[PDB]
Amino acid sequence: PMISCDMRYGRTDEQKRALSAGLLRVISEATGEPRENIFFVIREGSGINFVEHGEHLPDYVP
Amino acid sequence: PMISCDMRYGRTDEQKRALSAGLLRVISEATGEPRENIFFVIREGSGINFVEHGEHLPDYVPGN
Amino acid sequence: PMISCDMRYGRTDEQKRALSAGLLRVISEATGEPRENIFFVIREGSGINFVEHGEHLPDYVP
Amino acid sequence: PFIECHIATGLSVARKQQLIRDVIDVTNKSIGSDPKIINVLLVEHAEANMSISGRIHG
Amino acid sequence: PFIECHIATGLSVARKQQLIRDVIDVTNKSIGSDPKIINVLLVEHAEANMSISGRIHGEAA
Amino acid sequence: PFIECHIATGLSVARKQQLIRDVIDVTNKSIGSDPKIINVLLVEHAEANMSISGRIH
Repeated sequence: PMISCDMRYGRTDEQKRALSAGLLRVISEATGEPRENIFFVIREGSGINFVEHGEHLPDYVP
Repeated sequence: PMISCDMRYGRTDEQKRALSAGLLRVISEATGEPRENIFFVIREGSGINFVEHGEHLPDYVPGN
Repeated sequence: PMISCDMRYGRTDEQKRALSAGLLRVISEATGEPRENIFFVIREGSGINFVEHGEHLPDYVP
Repeated sequence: PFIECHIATGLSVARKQQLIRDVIDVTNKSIGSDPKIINVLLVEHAEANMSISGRIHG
Repeated sequence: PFIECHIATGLSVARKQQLIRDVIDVTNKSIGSDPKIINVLLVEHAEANMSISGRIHGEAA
Repeated sequence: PFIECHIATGLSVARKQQLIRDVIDVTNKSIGSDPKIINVLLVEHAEANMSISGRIH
């Protein structure tokens, strides 16, 4: 499986490792694929690059 | 709906706001979904990261 | 056709130019489309943003 | 620029063609891009396979 | 965040819905994102259309 | 690297697998990635869903 996550810059390495652990677990549960099988990429951007609920986002402050 | 735009880094915030306004409007009209239901992300890169008409691009320079 | 490649920062312009030449060639061959009709984008990120064989990658060192 | 639009299934070919034209136009009028370098991909999905704002379909 | 999950065809519709629920939950738990700003797309592909770690027919290239 | 290829529907299963093989091969030769860290996804689209250089099918 391949997973991508687009989100604002600013998350810590700790938060990113927690995110990948959670996502790999849920994909493995659903598909039967082992974590070694399950590629993940985070694509980061400035706040102005994201529009949610009709509005551009501020930069993410940790 | 979800929309993404890959383009070179260097556009202004105002330009990004124009682009999002237009795209949300057109997608809303086509999908019958309110603007609030349409996620949009711009993904920025260097010029060398883009190959258009079989040639790599220079970095974008605001004017130009 | 449209091609994307997600990978870590650090590849040289020369490497990116070899990569695009090759991908455009193989996609052209398979689809019958001229190289000029094949868009390609490389999307770069930090090492922490990539999970490969179940582990987050270090920042790329050429 | 390359614009990817993920939408629910159901649009006719003609409505899809119009959407692509409208995306090209909006892009040209917002950032100045020549239509001849604007690329658009429409990707259609089942509603069951999409969640906006954490919503679970049904 | 916008999470796109590329997986092989085969899950039941109900299992697809549980997967999306699960993705929202672990994203919220790990990075704190309000479920209202979490967007998820499940994209299903023929196994033949996917290569993980260079494998085709289950064998590395 | 994770390489996603968006092409028109029409190719046979064997031809798609050969294309994935060639993508792996060119990636390995050009940037030196071990085939074991190359991931490829081929995604197929109706022609009416794709526009290159502002062209309408």
